[PDB]
Amino acid sequence: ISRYTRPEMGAIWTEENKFKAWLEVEILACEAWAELGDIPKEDVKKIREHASFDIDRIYEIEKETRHDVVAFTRAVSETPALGEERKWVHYGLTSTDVVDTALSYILKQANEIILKDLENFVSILANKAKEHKYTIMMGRTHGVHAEPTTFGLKLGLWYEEMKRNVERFKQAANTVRVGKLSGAVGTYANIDPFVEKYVCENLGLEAAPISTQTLQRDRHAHYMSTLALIATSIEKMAVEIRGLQKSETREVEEAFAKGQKGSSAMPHKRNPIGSENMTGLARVIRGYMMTAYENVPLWHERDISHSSAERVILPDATIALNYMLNRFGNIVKNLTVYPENMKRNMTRTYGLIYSQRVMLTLIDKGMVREEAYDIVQPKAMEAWETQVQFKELVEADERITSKLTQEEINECFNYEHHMQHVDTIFERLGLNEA
Amino acid sequence: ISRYTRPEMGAIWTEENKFKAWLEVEILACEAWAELGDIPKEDVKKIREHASFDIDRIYEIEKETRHDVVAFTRAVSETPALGEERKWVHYGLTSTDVVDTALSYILKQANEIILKDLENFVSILANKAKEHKYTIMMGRTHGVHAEPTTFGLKLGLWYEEMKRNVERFKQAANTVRVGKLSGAVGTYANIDPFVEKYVCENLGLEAAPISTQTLQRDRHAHYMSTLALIATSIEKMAVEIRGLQKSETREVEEAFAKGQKGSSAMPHKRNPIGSENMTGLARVIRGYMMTAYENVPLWHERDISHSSAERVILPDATIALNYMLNRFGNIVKNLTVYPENMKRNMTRTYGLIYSQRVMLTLIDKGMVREEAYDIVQPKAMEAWETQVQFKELVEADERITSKLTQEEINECFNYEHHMQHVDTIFERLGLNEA
Amino acid sequence: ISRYTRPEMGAIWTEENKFKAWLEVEILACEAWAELGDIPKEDVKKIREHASFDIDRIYEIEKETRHDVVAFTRAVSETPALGEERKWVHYGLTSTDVVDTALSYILKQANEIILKDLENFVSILANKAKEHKYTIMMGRTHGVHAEPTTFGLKLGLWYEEMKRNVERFKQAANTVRVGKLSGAVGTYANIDPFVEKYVCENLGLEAAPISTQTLQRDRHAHYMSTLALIATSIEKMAVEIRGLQKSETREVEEAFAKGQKGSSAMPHKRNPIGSENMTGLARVIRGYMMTAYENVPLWHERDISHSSAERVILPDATIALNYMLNRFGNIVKNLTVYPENMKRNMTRTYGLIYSQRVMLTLIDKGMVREEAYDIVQPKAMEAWETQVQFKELVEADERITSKLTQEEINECFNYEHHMQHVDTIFERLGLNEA
Amino acid sequence: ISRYTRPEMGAIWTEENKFKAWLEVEILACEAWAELGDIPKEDVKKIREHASFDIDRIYEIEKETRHDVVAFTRAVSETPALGEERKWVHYGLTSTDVVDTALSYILKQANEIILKDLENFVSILANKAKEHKYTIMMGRTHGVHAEPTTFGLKLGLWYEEMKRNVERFKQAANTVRVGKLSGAVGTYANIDPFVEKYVCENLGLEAAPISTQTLQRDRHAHYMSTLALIATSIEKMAVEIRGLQKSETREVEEAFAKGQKGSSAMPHKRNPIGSENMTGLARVIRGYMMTAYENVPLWHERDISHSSAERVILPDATIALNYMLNRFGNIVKNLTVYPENMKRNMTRTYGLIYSQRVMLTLIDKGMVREEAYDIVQPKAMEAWETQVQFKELVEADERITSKLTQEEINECFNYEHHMQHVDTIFERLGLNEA
Repeated sequence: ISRYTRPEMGAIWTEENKFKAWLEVEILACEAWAELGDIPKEDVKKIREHASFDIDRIYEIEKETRHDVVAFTRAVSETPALGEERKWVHYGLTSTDVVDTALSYILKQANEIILKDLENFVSILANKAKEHKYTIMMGRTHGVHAEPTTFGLKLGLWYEEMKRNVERFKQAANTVRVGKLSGAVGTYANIDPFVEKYVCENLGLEAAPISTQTLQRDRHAHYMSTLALIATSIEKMAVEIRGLQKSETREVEEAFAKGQKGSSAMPHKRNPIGSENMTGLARVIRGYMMTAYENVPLWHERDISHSSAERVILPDATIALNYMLNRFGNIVKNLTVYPENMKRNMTRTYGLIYSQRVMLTLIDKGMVREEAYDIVQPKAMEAWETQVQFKELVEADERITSKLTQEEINECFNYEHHMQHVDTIFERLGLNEA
Repeated sequence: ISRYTRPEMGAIWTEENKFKAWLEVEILACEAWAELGDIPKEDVKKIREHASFDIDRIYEIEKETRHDVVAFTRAVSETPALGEERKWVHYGLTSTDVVDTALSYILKQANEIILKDLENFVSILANKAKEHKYTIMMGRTHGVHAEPTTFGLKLGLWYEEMKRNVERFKQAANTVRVGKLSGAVGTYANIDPFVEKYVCENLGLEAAPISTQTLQRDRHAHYMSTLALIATSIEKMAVEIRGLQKSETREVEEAFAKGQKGSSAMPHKRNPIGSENMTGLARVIRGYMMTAYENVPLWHERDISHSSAERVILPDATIALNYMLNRFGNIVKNLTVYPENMKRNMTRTYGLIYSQRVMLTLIDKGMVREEAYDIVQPKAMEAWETQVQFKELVEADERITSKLTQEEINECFNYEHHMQHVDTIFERLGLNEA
Repeated sequence: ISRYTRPEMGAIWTEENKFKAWLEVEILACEAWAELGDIPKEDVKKIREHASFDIDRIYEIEKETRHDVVAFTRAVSETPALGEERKWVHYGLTSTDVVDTALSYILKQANEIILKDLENFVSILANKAKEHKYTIMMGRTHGVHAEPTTFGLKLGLWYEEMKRNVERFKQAANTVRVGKLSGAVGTYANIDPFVEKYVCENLGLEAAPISTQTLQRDRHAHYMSTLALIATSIEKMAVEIRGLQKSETREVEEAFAKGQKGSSAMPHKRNPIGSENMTGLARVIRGYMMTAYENVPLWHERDISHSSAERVILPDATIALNYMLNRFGNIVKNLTVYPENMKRNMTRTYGLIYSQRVMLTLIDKGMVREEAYDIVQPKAMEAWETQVQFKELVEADERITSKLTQEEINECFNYEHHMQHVDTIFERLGLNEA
Repeated sequence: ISRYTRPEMGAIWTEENKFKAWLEVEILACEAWAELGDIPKEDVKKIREHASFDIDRIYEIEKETRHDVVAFTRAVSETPALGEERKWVHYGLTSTDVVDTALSYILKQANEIILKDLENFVSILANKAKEHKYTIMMGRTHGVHAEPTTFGLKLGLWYEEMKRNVERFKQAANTVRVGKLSGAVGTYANIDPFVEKYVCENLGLEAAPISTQTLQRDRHAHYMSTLALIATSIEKMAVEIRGLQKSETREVEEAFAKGQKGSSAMPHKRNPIGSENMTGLARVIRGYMMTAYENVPLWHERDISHSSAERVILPDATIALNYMLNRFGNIVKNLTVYPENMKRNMTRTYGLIYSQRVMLTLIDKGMVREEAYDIVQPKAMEAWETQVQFKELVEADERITSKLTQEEINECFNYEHHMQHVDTIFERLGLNEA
């Protein structure tokens, strides 16, 4: 927080929203007991109607008690309009029956938002890919010219990566979509198992099949690792935008608005600042992942060490990821692409990108692979170091030119060959209407 | 590495096994082209029958080549039994068509073993849980006596955690059960799409729907995070054994063998050494997860930074987890339980563990929660301070004994009350009736 | 933030405080140029007198510019009371000349606070150690009874660890106590090297000997690793308090106030909640450390990826550490110690802690080590499993009792022997006035 | 591990070297007791002269003992040449008196080697910086052209970073240059304080002022964080080489050997493979740092969880860093620089890099900053859009050419201006005049 927090996600993590969730858990729990016949219907009707809290009082009481949940229930007890029935608030419950169930309910909400952000990002990627299906450009391996590809295929790669991440996310969201109301040490000793079933059902959560004082933190570790993975996928794509905007390359550029200023001292600057910002946040979220894993080995039926960490990392990770998904989705959507610079750059390594095809054709004419490679390599290295065209050199090279005709040589130097399966890949990905 | 490495897993990571995997990918790729009609059946028959490699020669050639895949294919071409058909080896393939596809193949073998280990460990936890289903002991929260539970429910919690981990593992194993043979930058420009399909199917791998020169490393990051999560679950259980074996409590002890010595200087020692060992290895694996995440943001259609890192972390994590699952499963299996110590320990906090039951019964009789709590708390704190039994203090307060019969007071102090849902939990878990 | 933020540290990280630091950098820079004679003294006098900013305007301008520093300088330009001299604000500067120098100045302030917190914690430790110099208790290795030590020596260990950390901290504080004003790419091309010397001197910073657009992030990585180390030392000590407060053990207890409530459902509870909270925060700060290291490989003369991460981790780490040092120092200071429970616990393993001394005395009487160990071990293991006193068993054991007299046996069972060097250790540490 | 392991460092981590270190600690401890008068000189003379061990026998004994130090001392006692004086081996010592003291001894050997490597690498960077002190090239911020710098200043920045790392390393090496021989729980109860002093001094170690059964792991965490910081500095430099070798820019290339092959399929490739390799190993080492931090919170007077972890990370980190320092130093030494490409590239952004110089000169002539900036920005953006030279656009604006003479305009577009303080920086760094 706070320039990295959008309003939708910030709102779910307020104290107000937390205490509201606690109150709802408590009231549902009394309603469950009343269904069982263990406490009177009339008592709980009153609790549902009149039970409330004043946050400032919660905090005042907490100054004495040094205990959140006790402060909360004692504050609820002082609601103008509750009478004796206040008796039943927290009946049979332990602290984390409320805290963990409420926390899972809040995460359920966060995860609905994140799922929607992720689906929207996938659509943006799909739309960009279709736009640049045949936008030809150099493929680069080790940062060096390899062979041609298209910007659409690059975006199609990202699209498919994010679909993998949507699936992973659903599984992670599910592992934390659970509540527990099993009492002090998870035994149900003081609280009928039906109470948990009812409360969880009414919050859209599953009931933990077995619990201690708390939910088990393997769930939250799985969850954070998935958040960190999504962020790290986004960093991968941001790193790519940054590389393509480099001045020698300029195949792409982040949208630059009227009135924008790129730097304080250099009026000419247009920078990939959005993508750089995403890179930073991905690092923070990976740190949260390490924290989450360290929260797993809790002692016995619990220690509370995870809570102080989760107070930080759960709001911060979800807030940051929501911000990243929305901001970077807009960066991609509004991204300027320069097909002319892409084609020009394919020119800049003297046609050396055709070296494999010359080699493979030599093999077709019955040369052994290492013999073909070793004829072609010195020619390629000569072009590098004397900066003369590679086709010239193979044409002026008589042991190739004895095995390949001129029209065979020319076919080796045609980039169109490399576009032959773009449509078939897109068809697989679902990116056509063929 | 090597006191922590079992032969079953060590065998799948030898160099010889890698290069055997590489050879098979090459031969299958040739066989695919022959089915396409693009290379003579005659030629591939000879390749399948005779292609081989000498491993010392691979290393010799790499000294000059500074390139392992080239060293490999050149070594294959030196196979005396191969004639000119050697021309076809690696035809249309890029380095990593072999390396990544073979790596996934080796990982599939590793994962078959780890799934087996996970399933053996789940079974060990089930047997132990059933054995100790009614072994009464203190539940502890914040390390301090809370209310009774059973050792079986503690073991059942580990069982269900490992079931969650098995499902996580199946997802993770699947995300890396993929191959690619799409040529230099993933375009199929030099290699018919059918070759990939043929090769992957023959190795039991899915074909990446879209690739570059490499598989995308979000997969390997998901995978490593799941290995680390399993390790961290094992740490949690290991820390519990270490806690329960502490001298003041001694509710459990690791099996101590005839001829074993616990320390160099103190003949009386018996230590939770196995558990301590698991804790250290979990730390190591969590480090490997961070490494894997940092491997995701590769440049463009790939950089090779992930390779050096994967050579360390992929064998080391799989070897270490296989060792941990086996060693810790044995620790649990052979673990010594002291139910008499467990019962003794429930006695040591003066019956204070029944404080909740007295408070709740007081609410049943009409007291508001804060009134009940604040009657009971001082008596509780008095017992801590004074070494007198909580029950006696409860029986001396007229405003309690006016509302509770002796029967009812006596019910509060019965631990059998706390075992009332052990069976209902076990039934959910599937742990009932054999 | 925010229940984990004390007012001293929160105040330095406000936007207001940041923009004030930016303004001071800018004014100092104009004052330097005027010393050089490059801009008129009268112009800069006016800038020193009248230059200011309105934060709401900074933010409004930033909406257009999408650029912090430009928004700031343009806002400064609109100060009622600056005239033409506004010309010279940011003259020769690049953005991060201001941002990095101002950030280092803010960190200097944070680090003055942290140093004082650390010194205060060291004093608290020293005072507690002197208090319990001869407070005898069991030493435990692998969680199991080893030999006696004293609680003073335990605290003396912590004291010495924190002195190591004060030294590490000074070095870390120093590595980040540097500014740069070297212009767009660190060349001084547009800004005389004297400007940097003057500004840094006037902010209590060193001038970076060589810089790019930014300070190098190895410094901030070193810095965060030290913050994380201090937090992790505190976790080590918190883990110890938690272990010693366990109900079977109760050698120590966190202070519990009149009116405090230990749990919501269990009135008897007194928990080590402070120590548990410290454990959680140490995990968060270690995550920040991983983030900081990932900030090091910046591209060329900089990318801005570090900034979005540092906006989070630098305030959060320093705020959290300041909170930890103050809170945990008060936990130790106010900690209840139970010397009677410590002495009682030394009793609970049947005198087995004397096994080494029986062994060593056997060796003195001319037994080979393995012969002495192997006579003593079964006796020790018999006492464990039949729960009878170890001294009885050695006394009733005729191959010891033939080599050692009764008064030699009795000397082996004297704990006073183990206190003989407490004073000599304390003398070394500086914890005496001998 | 093993293509990444040099003999110099591999040799210090063999088992034989460990056990030799263990033997020497034992013999020195006996020699100390003899100087005290507590064991006969006669006896220790024989121990020093004859004590040995068979390594296969250590492992045999450990199979039964499940304890390596006991297996070691029992193996020493089987030395045929030793008589009853074998009685004294390990007298008063605890397991870790040997293991930790010997570990620090081995680490001291490792660190002598790493300091040597660090110093060799600093020298390589100095030579390269001096060679290229005036090799003009673009400075790049956010990956985009900013202003000119020199390759020598870039190398000088690495030089000074490594000097910071050398000082960090000396501090870290020192924090682990410590031994302990204080008995079971650090009390000297069984072992005269003089033994420790004697042993440490003879091994070139400091004696821990206070210890437990082990040295405190804050030391090893400091140490590992410094190893990771060096690795991460190397990554940063490696990423720069990889950036500059990209095909569009080609300002640098790793040395490419006769007979080397860059790829299996593309004979034209020359890749920054060394640099890519360093990047991967830095990731691994950062993982080991996290592990080391998790080893700090050991229980009470120790648990052994750190041991299994240290067996992996201490050899692996030191071996990997020694490999990285040597390999990357060679990469830099042998690196190919293309100053003609560097000059060519400065041309590719239409002279826009001189935008700041025109703006500042306009301020010199009386324009307010926002006025100067906003005159210059549109011309800059016009040049980007239109492929016309910035200088020509500047010369067509009357409100510029009315204030600047042709001389002055021509000065703005001179890169020599930007080399004016290269020497002043080099002098600070100590890089001048040989």
